[PDB]
Amino acid sequence: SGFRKMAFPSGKVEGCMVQVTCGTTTLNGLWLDDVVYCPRHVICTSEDMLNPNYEDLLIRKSNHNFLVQAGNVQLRVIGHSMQNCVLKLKVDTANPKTPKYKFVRIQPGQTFSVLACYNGSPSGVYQCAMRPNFTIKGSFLNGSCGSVGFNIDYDCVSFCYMHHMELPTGVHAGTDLEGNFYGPFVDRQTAQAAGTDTTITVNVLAWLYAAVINGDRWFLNRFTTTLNDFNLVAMKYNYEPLTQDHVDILGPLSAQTGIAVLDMCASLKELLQNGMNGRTILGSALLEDEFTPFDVVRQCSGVTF
Amino acid sequence: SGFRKMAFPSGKVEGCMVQVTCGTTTLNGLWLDDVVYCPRHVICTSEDMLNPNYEDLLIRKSNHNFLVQAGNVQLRVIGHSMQNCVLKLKVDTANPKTPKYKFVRIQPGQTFSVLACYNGSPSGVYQCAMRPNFTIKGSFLNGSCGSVGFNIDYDCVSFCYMHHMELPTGVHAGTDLEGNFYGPFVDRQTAQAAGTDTTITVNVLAWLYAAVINGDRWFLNRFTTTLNDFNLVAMKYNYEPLTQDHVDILGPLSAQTGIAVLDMCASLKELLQNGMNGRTILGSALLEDEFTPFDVVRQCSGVTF
Ligand SMILES: *[C@@H](CC(=O)OCC)[C@H](C[C@@H]1CCNC1=O)NC(=O)[C@@H](CC(=O)[C@@H](NC(=O)c1cc(C)on1)C(C)C)Cc1ccc(F)cc1
Ligand SMILES: *[C@@H](CC(=O)OCC)[C@H](C[C@@H]1CCNC1=O)NC(=O)[C@@H](CC(=O)[C@@H](NC(=O)c1cc(C)on1)C(C)C)Cc1ccc(F)cc1
Repeated sequence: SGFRKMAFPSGKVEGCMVQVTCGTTTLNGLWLDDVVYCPRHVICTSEDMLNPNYEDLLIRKSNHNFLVQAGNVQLRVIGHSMQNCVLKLKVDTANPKTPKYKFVRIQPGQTFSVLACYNGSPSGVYQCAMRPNFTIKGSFLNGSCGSVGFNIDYDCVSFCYMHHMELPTGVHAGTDLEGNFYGPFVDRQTAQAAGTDTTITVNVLAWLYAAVINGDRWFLNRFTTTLNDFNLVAMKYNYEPLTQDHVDILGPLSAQTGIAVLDMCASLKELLQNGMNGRTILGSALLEDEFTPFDVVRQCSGVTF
Repeated sequence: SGFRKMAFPSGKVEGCMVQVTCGTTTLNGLWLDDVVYCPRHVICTSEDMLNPNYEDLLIRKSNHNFLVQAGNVQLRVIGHSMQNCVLKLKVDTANPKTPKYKFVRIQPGQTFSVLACYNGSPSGVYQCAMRPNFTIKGSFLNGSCGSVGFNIDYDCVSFCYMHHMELPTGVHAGTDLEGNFYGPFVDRQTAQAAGTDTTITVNVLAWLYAAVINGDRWFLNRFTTTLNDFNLVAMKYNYEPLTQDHVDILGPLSAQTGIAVLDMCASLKELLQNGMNGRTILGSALLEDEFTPFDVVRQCSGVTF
């Protein structure tokens, strides 16, 4: 029993992290087969942060202007292309540690693991969720760009995030591995507003099911409610609306417990309206929303990789 | 910016995880060089399970009764012995992925990363604290025994925990890698009482300092107090006493923020007396106590390994 914010094993991704340096700019890169992926910002010459001419700057920089270091092994760059906001460096050696991988674009509410890296070396791993406003609440410092986020689908490392920027609110923004930002952000020091953050309702319910599986049922009542009666309440507290698609995704946890989705919504409606009575749920005094229904099932089953 | 429950990179440990099988009983082992370490209770049956004479059970076992498998290759046990609650199986093959390692016994309040495994394969990684009552609040299912906990101290994987049992409260107990349990627990199904748990005061203060480093200052007050006055309040709220050694340990965070330790103690004193005002600190509505001062500096300064 027990339920923790659990990250994926980071070994497979650790073997892909390298240090990319261009001029004075140094950051992290992802080395898969003979291609190294990093944020294109590495070629900016400081002044370019505002209005970078990436077209003239890629033309400007030679292959020799890029240093790639896999630990203490220098990788020879033989090509440099740009895909949206990601710079792609072709190197003369294929990474033997390359795992079975895919590039995936995740949706808001889905979780992933982040391997925070600096100078091509790992510092730690933690779980994140793509917020409804396409930011992430991570832990990134200067030098952290190029760090990636990922899931492990069975035996395939699904890369879904590369880190680029930090907003003034202390949250973070980045791209998929094709260079396309999540949300309406651009890798430049310009004006950019993140929408209102909302609570990921489908995830809160999954977490309440996890609580029930692990023997926390004090929030359970005998009431029930309709899908639209619950959303009337949720929308007032910046909770994203619940749909039948979310109810279906919760079926597996509904089954394991015998508690219908709409009976748990009624219990959640109560917690949304009148707080938590100074009690806790799986060690928290707030409604946790960064656990997907899948995360709960795999945690309460022991799914290995 | 940002502060997350951050685990160490698990790569070095993933490469040491193997599957140990004695009869029908299968669990996880740690393969360092030419020896596999695992819980001795793999030799038991459920008949012996109760108050087993382990010395009599090992005697009855041979090397051939132990099947060890690293991924898809099988290792040959060429010797078996027992040190406290840990079973050492000398194997004919030495692990090439063995990191520079050390077996360490951690103090209460210290943290470590847990690599939850099943059938010799990792499932996830998360942070744990050795509670003052020598339990840990983990996430473990059947077949998780043998999973280990660790810190990375610069260039050395310091193994500090091997998982054994779940108590009726939902908490967990285990040993160091020398086979010696943390706390008064035994690897048997016999009466075992965990003491009344307490909050790790020094860690709460470190987490409040992390909040200040990350901009959350709403809880700071202009007051300071004595170490006895603070401890008078603390004892009432089930907080372990604060010692001068903990004050010194917090020096670097006080030194970095400009807030004296006893100044922060008065801020915590008022949070305990009057509550958190329905607010959150670093995304929690509770006072978090599973971040050591080092953990705070680790994540706030970008340590790598
Ligand atoms: C990553 C930069 C890096 O690793 O390169 C080292 C040479 C860095 C991440 C942030 C640093 C502080 N905490 C972070 O998460 N990104 C940057 O430095 C970019 C600039 C910023 O992100 C600033 N924030 C904004 O510009 C901003 C403002 C708004 C409204 O939205 N975004 C932070 C410094 C505060 C520039 C950069 C440099 C190199 C890259 F590879 C990508 C992006
Ligand atoms: C691990 C056993 C395993 O890996 O499978 C081998 C076939 C398992 C993990 C615990 C159960 C689930 N969560 C856990 O942490 N441990 C056990 O099965 C041990 C039995 C128990 O822990 C029981 N609890 C007690 O006996 C107990 C009683 C008191 C007063 O305090 N604790 C729970 C299952 C109810 C037995 C075991 C088996 C094999 C080992 F290598 C070590 C320990």
